[PDB]
Amino acid sequence: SNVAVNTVFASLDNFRKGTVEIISGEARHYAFSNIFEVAQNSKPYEKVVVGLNLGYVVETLRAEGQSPWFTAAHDEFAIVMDGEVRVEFLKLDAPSKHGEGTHLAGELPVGKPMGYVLLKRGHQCLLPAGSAYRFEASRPGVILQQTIKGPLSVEKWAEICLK
Amino acid sequence: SNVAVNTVFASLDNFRKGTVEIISGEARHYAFSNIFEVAQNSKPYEKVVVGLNLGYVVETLRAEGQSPWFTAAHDEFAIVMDGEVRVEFLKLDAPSKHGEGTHLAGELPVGKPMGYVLLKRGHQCLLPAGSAYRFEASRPGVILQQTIKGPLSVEKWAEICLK
Amino acid sequence: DDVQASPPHAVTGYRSFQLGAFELSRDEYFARITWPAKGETRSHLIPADIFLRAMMRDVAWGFFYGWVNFDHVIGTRNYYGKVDLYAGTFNGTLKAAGVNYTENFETPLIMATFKAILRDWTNATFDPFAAPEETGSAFGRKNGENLECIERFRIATKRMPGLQDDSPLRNDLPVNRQFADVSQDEPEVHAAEGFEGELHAFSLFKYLSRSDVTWNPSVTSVCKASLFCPTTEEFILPVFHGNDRVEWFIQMSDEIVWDVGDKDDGNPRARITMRAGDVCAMPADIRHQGYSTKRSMLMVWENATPNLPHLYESGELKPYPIEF
Amino acid sequence: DDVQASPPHAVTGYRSFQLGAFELSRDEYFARITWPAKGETRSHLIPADIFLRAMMRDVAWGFFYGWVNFDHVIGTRNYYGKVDLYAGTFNGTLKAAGVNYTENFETPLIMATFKAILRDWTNATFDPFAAPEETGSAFGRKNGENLECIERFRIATKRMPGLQDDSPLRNDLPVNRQFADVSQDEPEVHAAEGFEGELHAFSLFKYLSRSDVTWNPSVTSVCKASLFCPTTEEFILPVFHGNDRVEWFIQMSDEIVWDVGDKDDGNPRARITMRAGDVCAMPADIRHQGYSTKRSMLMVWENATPNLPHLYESGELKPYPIEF
Ligand SMILES: N#Cc1ccc(O)cc1
Ligand SMILES: N#Cc1ccc(O)cc1
Repeated sequence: SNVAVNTVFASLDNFRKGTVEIISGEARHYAFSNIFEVAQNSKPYEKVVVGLNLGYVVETLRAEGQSPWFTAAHDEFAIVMDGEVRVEFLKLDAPSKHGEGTHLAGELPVGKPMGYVLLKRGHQCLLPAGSAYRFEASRPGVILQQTIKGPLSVEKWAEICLK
Repeated sequence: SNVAVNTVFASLDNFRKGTVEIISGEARHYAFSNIFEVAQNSKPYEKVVVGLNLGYVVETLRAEGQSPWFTAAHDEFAIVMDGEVRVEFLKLDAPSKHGEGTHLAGELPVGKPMGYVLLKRGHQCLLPAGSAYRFEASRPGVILQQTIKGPLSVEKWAEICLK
Repeated sequence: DDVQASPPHAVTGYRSFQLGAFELSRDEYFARITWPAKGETRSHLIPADIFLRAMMRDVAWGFFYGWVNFDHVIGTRNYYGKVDLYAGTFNGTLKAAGVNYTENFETPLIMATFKAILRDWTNATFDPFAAPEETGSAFGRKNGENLECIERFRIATKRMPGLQDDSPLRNDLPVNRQFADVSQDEPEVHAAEGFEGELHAFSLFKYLSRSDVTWNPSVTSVCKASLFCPTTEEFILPVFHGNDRVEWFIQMSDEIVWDVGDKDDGNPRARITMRAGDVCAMPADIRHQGYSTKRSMLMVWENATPNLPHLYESGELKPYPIEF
Repeated sequence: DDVQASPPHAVTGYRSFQLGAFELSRDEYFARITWPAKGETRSHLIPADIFLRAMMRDVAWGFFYGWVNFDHVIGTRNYYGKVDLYAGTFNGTLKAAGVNYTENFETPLIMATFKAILRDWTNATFDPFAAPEETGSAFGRKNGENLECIERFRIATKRMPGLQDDSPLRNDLPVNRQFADVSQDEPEVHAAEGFEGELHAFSLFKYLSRSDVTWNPSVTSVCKASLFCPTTEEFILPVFHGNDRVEWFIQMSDEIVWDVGDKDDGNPRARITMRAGDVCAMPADIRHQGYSTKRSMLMVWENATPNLPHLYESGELKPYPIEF
């Protein structure tokens, strides 16, 4: 009778955190959070570390309004998990050549405009090394960023993970 | 390529015993044997016990020639696993009323002939309580008999089972 | 009895069921069983095909003897009037972990619930009694019923099949594809005038060759409490049986391999390969499961004497039948 | 390396294989593995579909990391140049009884043998990379090949799919039936003049919706050693995995259930249900297996740093990633 297919995606307005059922040991060990709960309880564009592996990070961003210009010396990536983000790209005249992690590019980065991308849920874009990039969000959304722990990365495990 | 169907049955001339691989324990407790190997190494119509359960038994008989007349106070059953066996029945005038297990009915049993049955491989017949019966085999055959432990029942477990 | 069922699920199309503190549900792929242990709800997924085949046996055998294990977690234990349903209780590790649970039921209530589950969970496409090559998928959403397959019925054997007023023969059934080469010749019965229908004989091999289910011991001769219960085996015995008494297998065709484990642990003990004509005792203190690549003919020999289990439980009888 | 294979078997149509002291053969229902232990040849059966899905993963993953278990007896441990094949070695009960066996192999030899086994034992009717609802049977006699399913050629991702010199998008593939409701819209890229093709963005959900295999982490973005390796999961993870580094799972759609236990004990540690948006670290000292009733989008986040085993063995990295 029911032949509908429903691929369940979550959002800031509607999410249901999973569960860690302990038989033996500690829920702590699983660093268990949910990117929607996380974005729901964070400031716009606060880069909240939700995954950390040997200095590599997965950050959750609450996309609301307009972010600061960001830049890094290596490639980064962004996945829009909810909402709709516009991403502006500048090709810096003087790119960061060394170092790791996303850095503040400044109020008025110096470089040619490359254009922009319009990301809806489920969409991914490259954040090319040596570019500055800026996030635009009319409505609250969620951005997953793949990058490296840096000056802007916020850790608050005890706040976000099961215990 | 191959679509043939070959249901493997064994016989006196052709049989392959299986195997007991031990991880922990003793092969002994399984009383593991093969009826065709038992019939191959046994006197004609020697009622060899290959299964015992608190007084109930399963006997293997090597069918060769004519058996003595047998009888019992309760039902019995025979299955022919190899060869051809003809079973003669005799409705005794004075059936055994008490006791268990197949007993000898004598040389000249007293009663009305009931007819005979011809059992090939895979055939089973009732050996009705209070009758006498005997087996005739031109070719060497094998009979499984379901009955109760009695005076004719032979035990030789150390000889027939894996140690 | 009065089964506790939900309405059909809006998406899966299946009903869920409550049996004491046990909840039993299914989705497109898995049956799910939850229970209470260590202060929380515990859960366990079993692929719907595996689950249904095992449930089918437990219901056809009226809970059988002793332990019937669906898998290494879920099982039942027959008390011959009462039945335990458990999760983890006969798994050494889960029990050590204290996440196991056992509940006791009156047979009619659990039997009614299991029959409802079977009927609700079996689609028209799936025969829980057959081999995997003989039927379709148990997966997907609710889709019809298969009453003809889960509600088989044949007369109980009183003395022997083919007799007057007894269990029938199977001349009305097709020969199974994997026994297509088995002789269909009956035995010759030459009765002496005045004695017609006093002699009885049939082809057991013909009989089994037409068996329309797998792994289902069925009585073909009754000698007091001694019962001959042959059956045709294909693939894997849908449960791990844990004995409450001694039984014996006589392999009549082809081969079957048995994993033998501890009854209470589930721990491996031996691997027995039975070829044509082999005879094996399965002790009261083990459990086991068989594998049969080709549909094979197996004689299962039972002792149906009542109260046997107490004798084994108490230690009055050794777990193995014969010392030599 | 040179594979040891027999002539097709007269009845089944399949070849048996030799790998050091192991013998691998299959029949109509089971893969069968033999090995020496305490003077006797030991055996073990695994249903052919279960076996093929497992070996298919082991081959596609290049033996992965840590312990890839086909089942509770048979498995491999990748030693990154050498691979152990073992039977019962990591099974408390078999190990304590000393019936286990392990043998080490140069990766290319065992890999060649394994590819040859898939080729021979996979009939035209069975795709080891798909969920059961999506494919036919692995059962029966040899019957054609399915090279297209077992030899999936993949361009490696250098940076991101869709880039010119990189792994392709999937616009030439049909949407999987369990993702039929997923948007197929691509993001809009607006290049400023003189910057055509300098900006890159694709739809990951669309890309996943068109995945033709299950339980197969595949790289979709590279940030140095950090790899995003999303995959679409249906039914059951074809192996249970014993970890040797911390893993990170971000559940993107639907839900998956993970049984989590002791790498050596098998003792239950946790049962984790991951819903859309969940983030979980799987520690380096557990083993686990997943269950996904509906095809779901899972992001596996890998770390391709070469000296990881050293870091974990040294104590530089704890079994679990974060103290808090
Ligand atoms: N014990 C036992 C058993 C149950 C069913 C069957 O087909 C074979 C053996
Ligand atoms: N461990 C592990 C694993 C492997 C494949 C996959 O799709 C998910 C998890």
